[PDB]
Amino acid sequence: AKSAPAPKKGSKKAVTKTQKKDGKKRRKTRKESYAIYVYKVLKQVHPDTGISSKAMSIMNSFVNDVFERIAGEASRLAHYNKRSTITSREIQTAVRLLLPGELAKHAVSEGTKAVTKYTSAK
Amino acid sequence: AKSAPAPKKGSKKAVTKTQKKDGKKRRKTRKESYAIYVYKVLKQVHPDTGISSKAMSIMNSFVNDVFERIAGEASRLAHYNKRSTITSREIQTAVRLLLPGELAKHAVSEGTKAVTKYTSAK
Amino acid sequence: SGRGKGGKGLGKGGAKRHRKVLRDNIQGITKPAIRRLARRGGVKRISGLIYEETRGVLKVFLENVIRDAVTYTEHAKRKTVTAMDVVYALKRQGRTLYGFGG
Amino acid sequence: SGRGKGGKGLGKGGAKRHRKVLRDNIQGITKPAIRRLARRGGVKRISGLIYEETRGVLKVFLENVIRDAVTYTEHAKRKTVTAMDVVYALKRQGRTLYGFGG
Amino acid sequence: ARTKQTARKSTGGKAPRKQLATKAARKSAPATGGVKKPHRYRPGTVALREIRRYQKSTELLIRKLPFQRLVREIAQDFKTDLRFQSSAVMALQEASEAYLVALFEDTNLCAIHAKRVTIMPKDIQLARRIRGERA
Amino acid sequence: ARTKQTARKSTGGKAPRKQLATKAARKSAPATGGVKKPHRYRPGTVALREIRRYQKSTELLIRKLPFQRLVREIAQDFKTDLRFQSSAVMALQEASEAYLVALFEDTNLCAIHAKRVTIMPKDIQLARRIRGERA
Amino acid sequence: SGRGKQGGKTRAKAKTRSSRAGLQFPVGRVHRLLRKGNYAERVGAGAPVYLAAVLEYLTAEILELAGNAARDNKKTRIIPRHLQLAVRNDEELNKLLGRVTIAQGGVLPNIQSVLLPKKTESSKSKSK
Amino acid sequence: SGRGKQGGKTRAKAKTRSSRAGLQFPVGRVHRLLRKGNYAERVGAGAPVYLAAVLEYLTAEILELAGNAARDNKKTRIIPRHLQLAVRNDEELNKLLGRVTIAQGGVLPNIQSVLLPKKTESSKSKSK
DNA sequence: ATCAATATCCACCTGCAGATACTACCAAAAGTGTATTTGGAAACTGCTCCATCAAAAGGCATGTTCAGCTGGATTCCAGCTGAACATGCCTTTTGATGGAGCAGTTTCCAAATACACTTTTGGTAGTATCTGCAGGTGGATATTGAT
DNA sequence: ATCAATATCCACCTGCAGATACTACCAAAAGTGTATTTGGAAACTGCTCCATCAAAAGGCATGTTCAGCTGGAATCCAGCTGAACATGCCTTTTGATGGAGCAGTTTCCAAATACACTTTTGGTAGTATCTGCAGGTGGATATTGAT
Ligand SMILES: [Cl-]
Ligand SMILES: [Cl-]
Ligand SMILES: [Cl-]
Ligand SMILES: [Cl-]
Ligand SMILES: [Mn+2]
Ligand SMILES: [Mn+2]
Ligand SMILES: [Mn+2]
Ligand SMILES: [Mn+2]
Ligand SMILES: [Mn+2]
Ligand SMILES: [Mn+2]
Ligand SMILES: [Mn+2]
Ligand SMILES: [Mn+2]
Ligand SMILES: [Mn+2]
Ligand SMILES: [Mn+2]
Ligand SMILES: [Mn+2]
Ligand SMILES: [Mn+2]
Ligand SMILES: [Mn+2]
Ligand SMILES: [Mn+2]
Repeated sequence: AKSAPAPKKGSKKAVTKTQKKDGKKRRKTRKESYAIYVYKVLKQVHPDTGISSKAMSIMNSFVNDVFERIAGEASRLAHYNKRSTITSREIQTAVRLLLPGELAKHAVSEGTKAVTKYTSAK
Repeated sequence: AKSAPAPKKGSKKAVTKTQKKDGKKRRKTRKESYAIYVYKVLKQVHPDTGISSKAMSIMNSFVNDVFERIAGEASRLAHYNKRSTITSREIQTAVRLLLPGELAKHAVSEGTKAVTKYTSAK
Repeated sequence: SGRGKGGKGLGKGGAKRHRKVLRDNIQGITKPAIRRLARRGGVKRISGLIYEETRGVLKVFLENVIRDAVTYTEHAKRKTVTAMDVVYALKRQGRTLYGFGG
Repeated sequence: SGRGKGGKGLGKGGAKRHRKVLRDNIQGITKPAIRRLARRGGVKRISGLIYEETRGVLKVFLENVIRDAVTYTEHAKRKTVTAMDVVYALKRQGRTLYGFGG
Repeated sequence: ARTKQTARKSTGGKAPRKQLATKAARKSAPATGGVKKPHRYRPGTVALREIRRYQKSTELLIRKLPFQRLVREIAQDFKTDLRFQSSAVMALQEASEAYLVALFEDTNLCAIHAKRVTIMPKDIQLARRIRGERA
Repeated sequence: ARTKQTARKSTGGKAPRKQLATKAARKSAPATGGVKKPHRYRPGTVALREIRRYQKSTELLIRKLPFQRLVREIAQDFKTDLRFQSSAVMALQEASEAYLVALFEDTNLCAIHAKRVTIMPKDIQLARRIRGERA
Repeated sequence: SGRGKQGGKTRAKAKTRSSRAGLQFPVGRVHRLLRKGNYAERVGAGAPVYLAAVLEYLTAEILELAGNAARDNKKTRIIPRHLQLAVRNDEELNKLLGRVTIAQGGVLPNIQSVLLPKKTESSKSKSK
Repeated sequence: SGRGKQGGKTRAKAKTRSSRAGLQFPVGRVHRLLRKGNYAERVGAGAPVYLAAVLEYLTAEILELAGNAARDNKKTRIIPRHLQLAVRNDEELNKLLGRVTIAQGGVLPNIQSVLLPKKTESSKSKSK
């Protein structure tokens, strides 16, 4: 019917008062991860292969590390050129600077293909 | 019907003149540096010593480099702590992480002194 | 269950709080352990003076990472060193570690 | 006129006469320049095979730095490689150079 | 000959030329001729077996509690009253062991460069100096 | 007690002397053939003199034009028709020479580690592998 | 045109930018993280799309090789060891991750040649 | 004689922030650079003062040492060589600039002992 | 020890690349006034997980013996590499002209940001039940090493 | 090469920590709609500085001769360091409990952002004088290396 406005925002567990089902101890702040996406990709490439939680923690670190490396390089690129906007062009150049040979080549191809598709809609 | 108000040794006058802009601001894209401040400090430590242009450029690179490292470290510190503000506390901690032992102690002592003075300042 | 004191850390009174003096724990890094690390490193023969040398190098390595991790801990006003404090310290020393968050 | 085999006369060994446009280039980094670099590096005696080895290493270094500098040049839509393009390339390769940021 | 009858001469008779081969050293036969027997692998054989074993596995090689006390001791010297998340200690141990293993790989290259198979403190020192950890 | 013995005029380094002939003789070999043990520094003496000379100066050691050519050639492989600011080329030369000099210092430590005073390709290779350039 | 009112949904409503870009990785999240990290004052619409596509691509590459390592070791579940074998045995990923440690990864089996036994190990004149 | 808030007379740039901080380095410029560097959403007022002070202090440390080097070399003008000598002979500056190249700086005089005349024997008593 | 052959250093001298002092001009850098927004410290406390205890036991550390074979020291000498020369190739300089193209300025619009709603979704929590593989056994096959 | 002592391989198996499976809830995440602002691409072009010549002038690379002294091969052997063993302890494991302290939720103002307006200043430009020190000359004297 209606949720907003306030208060509550960040509810769960206040003193006691509970109807049924014991759960949600003063809402934990959500810690996001790439796990569901890493899992989706894994199934595309190796349909019957699973991954342990420790290996998934490694994959999450890998994605976050590359994200930060590419974004940092793009940031520097934009500043060096006195631009206040990071566009797909800064991402592309950051990718060429950061990735070794064949990886950068295939990464640039996939990135370009994705932007072209994205802009082909609407 | 003219008497050649101006000879042919360059260019003539265009009606009225400019008391600004066109005066000399075009190729004036300001390129700032720490040269005049580095010069002032050299005088306080070695009143009778000069510094070559090449050496001054090394100094400008030095100050720019340390600024970037300290600011970058302060940036990550604030991000890690989910703070949108870089305060003197982040600068201090960044200094402690970046500078070797004794250099850090004196840098911290100088930083703390400037902020105190500045504070107790009109 | 939420009673005690704190301030200077932890403690009780009716005889209950530990913490014996820690010293010489670098000797806990044993000859067999160092031999195993050297083996994974592909080393087949080891001089007798290698063990104390390795302890000295590990101590420096640990002092450096821990110094930065604790600096992150203190800046955050915490009294507990987190895995994240270690990961960030490792990263800033160019020893990026995956598997522990971040 | 063949003449000589090394010494006086004319046309004898050591008589080339062109200037690049596809020739030395990496071979243009001479044995004497490499020896000088080594001397500044504190080297007293040099193997005959060091010269070609050094050229190979120097070419890899330049390929790496120039590749990134040109990447910055192209991103800027420029046709001229600037000192800053080189300074930025050097910095990201962990070889920060001071003196050229004017 | 001697024209008589004996069948002595030659055929093993005359003198010796037959009563050959080694005398002992089979399984024991204590009559003297081959020392003892307990089995021993040669120096280096087990070391190579351990390299193969440890390069195939991933488990930490330093004992956990002893490493944890070293971490606490060092930290304590920097700042008193610290507590540690247990994963903070495991992170330090994972990093420390990977650092040491990689350094032993560089150290081994240095020993080998000097025509040795035995690593020595100077090999560690040379690797750390080239790495820039020392000079 | 005399004046003779010498009577070696007052000045003049001329050999032909006070009577015809005026060659370029002095005190060496006015003929054409030998010399009588000319001067020679021992192997290593001049190398050491050069190390001291070059460690005291800061001038670039590779010739400018040949270096510029190398740079342009390498760059042409990544993008044709480029121009270079003069300071771009100088920045590359300052960086390249500093890199090579520091590498030779490491290479030298590797040669000495192997009990040699002569640097060899395997010393450069070891240094680059430990640095993580080859590795 | 001029506020007023609108009707109908063809653009998407239920269409994510990820589906629109043909991606599995989240374009929306990548866009938000780029803005939250203070990389620039502005972030164009195509930047998170390109970046998500690249992250997805690298993830696929490492998982492809890692699943191969798990298969080679007769395992169906990828563990840290398999990620480390995938990375260190691949020239390009090894370089990209040259200063990264994968926890519980171990190292690649590798014994220097000179350390292996031989010459039947029996001097030259029958001795030691 | 009254007014209020002081927001009146001397409405001009009274004192620069650097002057108020007792600094020679430009606090306002440092503030502006922090803001345009995208280091964080906001920048507190004391941050550029603390940072300007650190930058000035480090500059003074190196200029002091390079000036001493120029003086030891019989010169009154600091050139790159003197900055290099100053940094490399200083343990802490050397470490801070461990991965920095000072153009036209050269290297420190240093010959490995084993290379000195007569087989191997450092010797020397002048500077050794 | 003697002393020639050179290298190396100090005192001085001077042209000049390069630093310096003075004036002129201006966009933007910077500071001040005031009005609004808001990050994040306090204060209070839910709820995780860190420190610590307990007890048992076996994996693994320690300490020792024995000797295989490695490192260290020595000796010898083939031949590589340094030193010294004689040429003479080709870099260096400097002087000076085209013109590439960096870089300054004016337009102008595609796309970014800001704001208000609404639907969607990943993460967290409670509960239960599978499933891949570590760890163990037992026998067969391979590796190592003595003869 | 034969034989034996052990390691190593693999099939087979079972326990179970970790993995995986549905139901439930929701606060932030994400998308759609409109409106408003603006970063920077496009076109033009001024003038900085890069590329090419021209062209001597000689610093310096290259080829050659000779042999000093280095690298490394060949030997010997003291004793380090690996292998195997007995012993027994302390790490690991399993289970538990207090409570330190990390972190969720709301309040609240010091301090930051947002702007308009005035003032101040560092950078660009000319034009012009000054000066530290590089490079050169003498001549002393230190170093090297043969006798
Ligand atoms: Cl974009
Ligand atoms: Cl602040
Ligand atoms: Cl040693
Ligand atoms: Cl070699
Ligand atoms: Mn202590
Ligand atoms: Mn708030
Ligand atoms: Mn015991
Ligand atoms: Mn013996
Ligand atoms: Mn040996
Ligand atoms: Mn044009
Ligand atoms: Mn869902
Ligand atoms: Mn198994
Ligand atoms: Mn605009
Ligand atoms: Mn000979
Ligand atoms: Mn030798
Ligand atoms: Mn409490
Ligand atoms: Mn001014
Ligand atoms: Mn001079």
